[PDB]
Amino acid sequence: MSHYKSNVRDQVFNLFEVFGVDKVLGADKFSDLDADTAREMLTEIARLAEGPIAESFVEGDRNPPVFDPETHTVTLPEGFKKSMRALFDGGWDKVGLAEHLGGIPMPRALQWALIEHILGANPAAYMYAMGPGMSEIFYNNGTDEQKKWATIAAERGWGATMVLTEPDAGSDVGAGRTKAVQQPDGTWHIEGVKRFITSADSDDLFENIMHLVLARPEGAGPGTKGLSLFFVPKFHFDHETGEIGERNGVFVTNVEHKMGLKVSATCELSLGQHGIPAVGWLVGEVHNGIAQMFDVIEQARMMVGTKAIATLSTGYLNALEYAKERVQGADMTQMTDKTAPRVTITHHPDVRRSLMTQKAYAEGLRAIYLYTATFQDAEVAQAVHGVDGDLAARVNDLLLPIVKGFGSETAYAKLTESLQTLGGSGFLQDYPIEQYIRDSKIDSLYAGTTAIQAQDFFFRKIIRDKGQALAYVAGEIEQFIKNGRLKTERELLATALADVQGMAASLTGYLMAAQEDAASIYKVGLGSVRFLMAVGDLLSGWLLARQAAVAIEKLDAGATGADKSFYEGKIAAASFFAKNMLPLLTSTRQIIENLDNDVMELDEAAF
Amino acid sequence: SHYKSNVRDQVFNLFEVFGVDKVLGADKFSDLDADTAREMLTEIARLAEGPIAESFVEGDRNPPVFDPETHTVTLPEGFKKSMRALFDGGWDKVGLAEHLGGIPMPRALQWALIEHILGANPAAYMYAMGPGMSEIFYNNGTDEQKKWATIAAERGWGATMVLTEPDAGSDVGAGRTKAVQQPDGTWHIEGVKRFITSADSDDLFENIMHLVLARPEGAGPGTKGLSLFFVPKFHFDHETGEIGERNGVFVTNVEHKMGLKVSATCELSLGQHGIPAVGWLVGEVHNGIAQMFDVIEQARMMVGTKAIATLSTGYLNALEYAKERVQGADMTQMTDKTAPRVTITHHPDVRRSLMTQKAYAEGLRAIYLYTATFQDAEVAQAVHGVDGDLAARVNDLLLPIVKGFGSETAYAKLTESLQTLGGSGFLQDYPIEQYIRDSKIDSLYAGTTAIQAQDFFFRKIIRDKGQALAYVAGEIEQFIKNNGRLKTERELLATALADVQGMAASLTGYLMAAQEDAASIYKVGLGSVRFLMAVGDLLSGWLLARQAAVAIEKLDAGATGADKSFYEGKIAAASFFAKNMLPLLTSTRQIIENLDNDVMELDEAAF
Ligand SMILES: Cc1cc2nc3c(=O)[nH]c(=O)nc-3n(C[C@H](O)[C@H](O)[C@H](O)COP(=O)(O)OP(=O)(O)OC[C@H]3O[C@@H](n4cnc5c(N)ncnc54)[C@H](O)[C@@H]3O)c2cc1C
Ligand SMILES: Cc1cc2nc3c(=O)[nH]c(=O)nc-3n(C[C@H](O)[C@H](O)[C@H](O)COP(=O)(O)OP(=O)(O)OC[C@H]3O[C@@H](n4cnc5c(N)ncnc54)[C@H](O)[C@@H]3O)c2cc1C
Repeated sequence: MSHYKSNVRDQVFNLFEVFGVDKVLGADKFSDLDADTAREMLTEIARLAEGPIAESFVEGDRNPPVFDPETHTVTLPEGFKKSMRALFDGGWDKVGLAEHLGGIPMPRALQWALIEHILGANPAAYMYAMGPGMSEIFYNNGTDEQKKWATIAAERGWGATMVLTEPDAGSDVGAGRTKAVQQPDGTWHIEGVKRFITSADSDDLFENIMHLVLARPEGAGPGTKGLSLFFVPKFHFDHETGEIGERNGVFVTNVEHKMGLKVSATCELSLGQHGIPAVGWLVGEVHNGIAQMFDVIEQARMMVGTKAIATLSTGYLNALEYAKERVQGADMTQMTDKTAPRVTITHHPDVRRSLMTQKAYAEGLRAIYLYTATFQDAEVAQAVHGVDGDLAARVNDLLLPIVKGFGSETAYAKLTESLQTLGGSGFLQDYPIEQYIRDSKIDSLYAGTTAIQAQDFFFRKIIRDKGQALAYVAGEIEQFIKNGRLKTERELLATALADVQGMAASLTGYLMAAQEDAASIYKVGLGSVRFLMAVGDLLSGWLLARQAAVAIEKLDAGATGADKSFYEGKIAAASFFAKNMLPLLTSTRQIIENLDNDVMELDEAAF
Repeated sequence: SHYKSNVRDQVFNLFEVFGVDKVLGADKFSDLDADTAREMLTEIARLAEGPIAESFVEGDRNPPVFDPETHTVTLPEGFKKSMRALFDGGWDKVGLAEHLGGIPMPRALQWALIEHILGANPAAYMYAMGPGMSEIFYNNGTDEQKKWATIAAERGWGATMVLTEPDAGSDVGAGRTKAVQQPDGTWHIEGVKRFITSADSDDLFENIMHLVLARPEGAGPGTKGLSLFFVPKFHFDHETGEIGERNGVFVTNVEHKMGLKVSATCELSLGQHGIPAVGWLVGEVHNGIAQMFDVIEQARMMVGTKAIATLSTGYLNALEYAKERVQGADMTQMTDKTAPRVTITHHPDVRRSLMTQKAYAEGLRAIYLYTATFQDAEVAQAVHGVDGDLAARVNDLLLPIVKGFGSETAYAKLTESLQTLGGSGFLQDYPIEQYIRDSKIDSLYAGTTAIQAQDFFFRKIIRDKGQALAYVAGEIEQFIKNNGRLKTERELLATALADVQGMAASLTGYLMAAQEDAASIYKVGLGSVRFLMAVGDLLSGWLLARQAAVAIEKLDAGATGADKSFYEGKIAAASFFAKNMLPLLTSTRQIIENLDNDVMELDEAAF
């Protein structure tokens, strides 16, 4: 069929057999959504993704968007706009939207499992469809008058953008210089140039676009604390009826030529530089921009991580389907017999190693993002984990840089195995894996680079958190370890947990010693990404082992057929991951315990 | 001007580390002195940075176009202009035998010259491999064929190596292309080959020599049944070289690839269009796979050198960017939002990234130059004291490291180069995303990584009775045993050497056990690629530490200015690599000692 190979079976296994999200379906906020309906929804969007959404995956890359300087707009290929219409006509741009905005209430864990299919089939389509979800964030942060506009925006299906980055302010958001000047009538004129804005124009997909723009009010202080957030629509509109009016002064000036994700128009966006003002409205009529915008950034980070996992998963399943059919070579037990029967390449040890590496990381990463999503609803976290609202929020905050940072790095790296499995044919555009790789490279960059994820994770989600979220997670791992068929896995998991605990202690030592020896802090920066990755590997190993424990129970109860094969695969993946990935964490701990500042003291001219 | 060269590091290796200048001016190199060698390096580096690199982008953005009715390819004009610059300077005859018009030189100098073309526009070197392939044909040919080879080299004919078929890629012995003997002693070749690099090349050359593997009718199966045939694109006058009637060998497709787009990669039909593909049996003997491996060995050396050349220019591009990009405050002032902004080389993670890129690019450069010092009997005797037989076995041992470890390592570390640019790294405006796409092929053609690692263990270690490996290990041991300023590095290397020796013993143990239980051989297959990569890391760490020892001597003697910075960087790279890369080999050794056949016994349905 299409390039996109979905895995609803593994999602449902996670949601129901492992995490128990069906326990909240039919109760309270989710009163009107039962387990059967959730399963039917996953299967339906999976078919939508495999069908009309994936249909234009190739076309969007080979026939990419075009910037028109005559009109300061972008044109999109027709096949991709047809996919977008299939998304909208199904109501899938309102997934997890609040009920009062027209949404269907559902757990976030189910919401992200549905979105995974769009991100695997054509991820730019989800990104253009994030409008209603950003209208809800504007709603939540807006005044009572502004809530009227956000309602109109969600119901009319307007596109939306998040507008932070500038040529000199990317990782350092607080260096932004885009200015806001208050007008007599209480509106603001926004002046500046922003860069790398996703969906900054989107052809004729929508009747309006809501730009959510960070800018510095005249006279405000420096840094992120001086930034405010503004509602800047593409077109002015009647604040009561929604009728579209005159063009507002916010114009795309260029579309970037990118390695991949080409059908997502990434634009330079000029505010008030083309002869008419860019009118903006202060969100919430309060000056609190970076806090307001981080509601958007957290959702973007969850999306990027789920996108990376979705893409590895279809890369893996493409590579597996190819390997089952490709005949090449004799069995290794007959390698000296030049007349031995030829075999399919799943018989070769390096190919099985490659495939099990792909499988274990794809399924480990799916479990991580779904686990993370179970802390995103207070009700779900209470029902399935027994944790209250405050702890759930901190655990979610701890896990987000894992989903994003560890997810984005891992998926791109393991797609290398997916392509390798095809041999020379993996280098061809005829197969989708090389586009997967190119489309995935961006995941380690936007919504914050990997280094910024790792820094947030250690400084903010652990040190500032006083270790409460991390201690909670480590305690759940310890409980699994303490508890026969998984004795070896639990022993390897205990070594990996202690390794992560040693890393956290060394890094905390380097940070605390910085009070008296300032340069000590550099060793924290030197170790931070390796630490983030180690925690991801530990979490992957633990959740796979938990899945294997469930699979053992289902096999013992008499699973047969396709169920039995699925469950046997979980036991094999958990055991492979514990024996081949986890032990490397011991060497990484010892490396982190011996970090020094030599590389920091070296003259720049010696590189 | 994407290409950034590093002649200084090449000369450091050639003259200060390995002493290749000891043979310059003596014996085979009596008319090439060290001053001339250095001038050639500067000359081709300048040509590479200018006219060759000039069409690097053009070749990818405006790629070759196939006419299926003429069976020819059109190359973009800028790329052919770059090719003519290469020809006009004699750079398709680097290292060519003197009697064919070449300049005699050590292979180590020859590959250092070629590195620049491969960094600037690697497909240009690949199109220019004709005269080197003519020399192989000369070496394997009859007296009469030697006359044709001389013509082809003098006239600069292009050439191809023609092995692969849809069903015979890694399993070369499965090829079905046929050879039908004619009464006059020529052969008619009949079949369809695929993925053939340069099988047409527009009007670059007046002829192409296709070197084609085919199975004489009635010959046995496997590679042993194959013969090698000289199959010219055009018939020609065997006395004068005058081009004659078109021979029956026609391109019937050109692949759409992830990268290396300007290298036409062709389906090649022999005897399918009503015109015989006349072939001449090479050397008039039936010995095809052994003759073709002369070609395959040069191709594997080229691919490895290509990967390293590309990582080197990716690193230097990233370093130059990081030197100029201002972003964020120093980590010692991260809480102070009025602190001065700093260039990103001040950040710990960026220094970690850049030193990771530096150490791997420079360790890899040392590996291929080290390898090349064993490719001439006279160099191996003069610089290492080893006789010709051992030199050949050591070169044989190191080739899969150059190819397999070079290709895997360069692609993976270019991820760090791209990351250093931030979001800009995802733009086609900078060359790193094309470096990545162009590099992905390196783990696939001239034999996949898995085939490299299987060759490395079974043929270059086991069949060699360990003699080459024992020689290399003994040199590493001698370095470790010999200032105490590299004490920590030598301890770390001693651990890494014992780790690699332990890996080799475990895998050898599994092979011995397969005498009793055939399936034990699968453990060799499971561990073979990780073993090959471990030996690569070990060699990188040792050779960098050797470079550091030389650099310490040069600093002690009183180096100043740019020299001093260069040498300081060598010490820092060797120390960083020993402390951050080498220790992981301990965990990999433990992982290899515990491999099992669970993943081989798993039902294929469970994946
Ligand atoms: C850009 C490009 C240019 C090329 N140029 C040329 C050229 O000029 N001349 C030429 O002759 N060929 C050329 N090739 C062919 C190239 O060498 C083959 O692609 C390569 O040898 C792999 O063969 P295959 O593609 O059929 O993959 P396969 O052999 O089908 O391999 C598929 C997968 O199975 C694995 N596998 C296969 N057999 C084994 C085994 N016994 N044990 C373990 N794992 C195994 C592989 O490692 C890989 O992961 C080119 C290919 C490309 C992509
Ligand atoms: C495809 C794409 C879409 C995008 N879409 C949007 C969008 O819709 N909205 C939006 O606002 N932005 C968007 N961006 C911008 C994106 O978030 C930035 O590219 C990203 O935050 C990195 O900033 P930069 O590109 O300026 O890199 P830089 O900040 O210049 O980073 C360069 C390098 O320095 C490192 N570095 C920087 N600061 C530090 C530090 N303090 N400590 C350690 N290392 C550091 C980085 O990790 C990186 O390796 C998009 C970018 C891309 C590529």
